[PDB]
Amino acid sequence: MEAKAVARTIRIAPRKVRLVLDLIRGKNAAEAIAILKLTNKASSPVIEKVLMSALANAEHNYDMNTDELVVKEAYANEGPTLKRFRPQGRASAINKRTSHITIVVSDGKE
Amino acid sequence: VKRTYQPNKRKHSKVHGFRKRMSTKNGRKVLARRRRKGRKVLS
Amino acid sequence: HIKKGDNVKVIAGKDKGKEGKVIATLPKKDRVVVEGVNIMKKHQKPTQLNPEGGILETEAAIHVSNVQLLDPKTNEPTRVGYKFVDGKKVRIAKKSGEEIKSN
Amino acid sequence: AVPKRRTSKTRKNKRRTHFKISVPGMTECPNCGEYKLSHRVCKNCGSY
RNA sequence: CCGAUAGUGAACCAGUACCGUGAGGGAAAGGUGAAAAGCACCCCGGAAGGGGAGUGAAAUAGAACCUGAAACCGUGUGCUUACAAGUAGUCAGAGCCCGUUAAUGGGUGAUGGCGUGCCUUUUGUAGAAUGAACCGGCGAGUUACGAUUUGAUGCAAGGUU
RNA sequence: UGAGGGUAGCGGAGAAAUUCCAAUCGAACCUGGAGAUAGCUGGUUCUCUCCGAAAUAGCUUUAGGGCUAGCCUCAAGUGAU
RNA sequence: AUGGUAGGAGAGCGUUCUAAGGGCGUUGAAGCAUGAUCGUAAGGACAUGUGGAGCGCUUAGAAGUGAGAAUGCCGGUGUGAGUAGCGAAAGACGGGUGAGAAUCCCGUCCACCGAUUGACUAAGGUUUCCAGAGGAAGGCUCGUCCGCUCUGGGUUAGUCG
Repeated sequence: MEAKAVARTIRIAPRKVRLVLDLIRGKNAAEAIAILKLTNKASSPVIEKVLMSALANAEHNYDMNTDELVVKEAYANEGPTLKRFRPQGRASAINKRTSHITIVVSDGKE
Repeated sequence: VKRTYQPNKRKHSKVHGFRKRMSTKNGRKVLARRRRKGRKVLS
Repeated sequence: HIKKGDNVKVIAGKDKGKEGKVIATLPKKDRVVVEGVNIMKKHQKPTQLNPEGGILETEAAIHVSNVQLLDPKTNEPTRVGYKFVDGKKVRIAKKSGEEIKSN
Repeated sequence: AVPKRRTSKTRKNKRRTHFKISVPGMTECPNCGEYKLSHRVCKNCGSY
């Protein structure tokens, strides 16, 4: 039994979001939330909102108890990048990269 | 530093612009070329 | 070539063999609409002069070539022609004589 | 300033093995609230 | 016959964005309909999701309904694999598998020997000679019309168009 | 030092430097002749054939280029050559 | 008895049509992209995806025919680093507002320019001016401002120019 959520086109570059995504992988949902609360990184609040969305999915739509759930998968894919011309330097380009954050949570049973 | 192109409205209407181009024959040829190309602004 | 008050049989589509009355015509894209035929289920939002909204089971338009007039004499689908009676043009039924419609 | 050869995938990822985040502290909230930073009355639910 | 790097620069917002003081230069981007029927309705965070729902003959067919592919790149799983000096392959084999459009089939990944490009240009190069990731419009042999040399014939005392 | 004027490229302007004429100047910029010409450099691919040629004298308003001979492939022929 | 960047006469395939014949196809037919077959080829007949209405085979003819480089062009795509840099100057605390404040607003203190980083008038620019409210982008943050949206807008001369 697995619930998931994705957040699409989040405006943080994927290298910066995979760093904190490596912390919560394979842990329990409660201690995952605690790890996300005690890291000062720009993407801990985004990821925490996706994780709370997936736990809400599991409780509401599949009637899983939210105290047994572990974070089964957590990953970040590249979304579409936006190209900006930096005027501040000399006419060289800057891409705003964006990402897709997927979290899936489960009770380990079948 | 001071640049090329220091704008001026009267000068711009006086060296280019419709009545100056219609006043010579080569100027009328630029307006005929620009019509024939279908330009939105002739001058 | 059919009109607003007619009684038709549908000859192609999910409703097939069904009959009905045409109720609007939309001729510039050739789509009549027949009652009881090709029912959609529209997801209609809450409007300013409405409740929250229904599944709105109404008829959708059908292409005009999937529909054939019923011969008034034999109730078979038939094509139509035009007879010229006294400067007026009437539809005839191509297996019999006239078919009369005003509604 | 320039690289002569492009670096491969394997050399890039061998360089990134120390480039990661350490796990935080977590002295737990015994009175009330969420788990707070170690030796903190942290600003979100601190009951140290 | 153009079949849309197209008879067109432009079958879409085109001599338009934009660039240039001006003469002038000059793009990209095309693509339901089965029918919007375009996620009423309803439930958790703004965006975005998860559910149901649907005209849905089929939404990983959700505004990227011309669908729609590839490769580069990814990224998260795992099976096997960790005393060294390397044109990374090739020829000599423990663990793990298991077979289609079918029969020394199909394999996968560990060891001792041996080891220099489309390439180009050169007497000679593999660079300490040149030039270079992936994809592609997409990128290098007609006739006006002649000459000369290599199949079939009116058809051979013969040649007409 | 401001405003408004003027002088234009086979030309102008120059207390003269080959200096300046829109970030350009031993002769600006744009379009056209124009696919200029390039005895030089680089490129030249989906086939796979099979088998088979290799590479110097002589002349040169022009000599790291060219032409004819040599060394050639392929096809006929004569046929002891 | 049977090699050659230059050589002759060879059998073949991708696109198109004739000019045909014969097929696979709306109980599905593709093609195309992922599959064990054919192979020196180039090029085609049976498991996923696709759709959801388009292709092959045979023989012959015609070539926008004919796809690793040209410091090739680009619809173009994407890499190679958490690196360089973030463009002169003094801020601190309290309150407030908020989903969220080194950033926004109010306060107090401190500081800087002071022949000016002050106040007017030209040229030039053309709605940036003023209120509300969300800012999906914009700003080398956030919005919780304007230089996006709506209008609510807003420019008044006998004497100024």
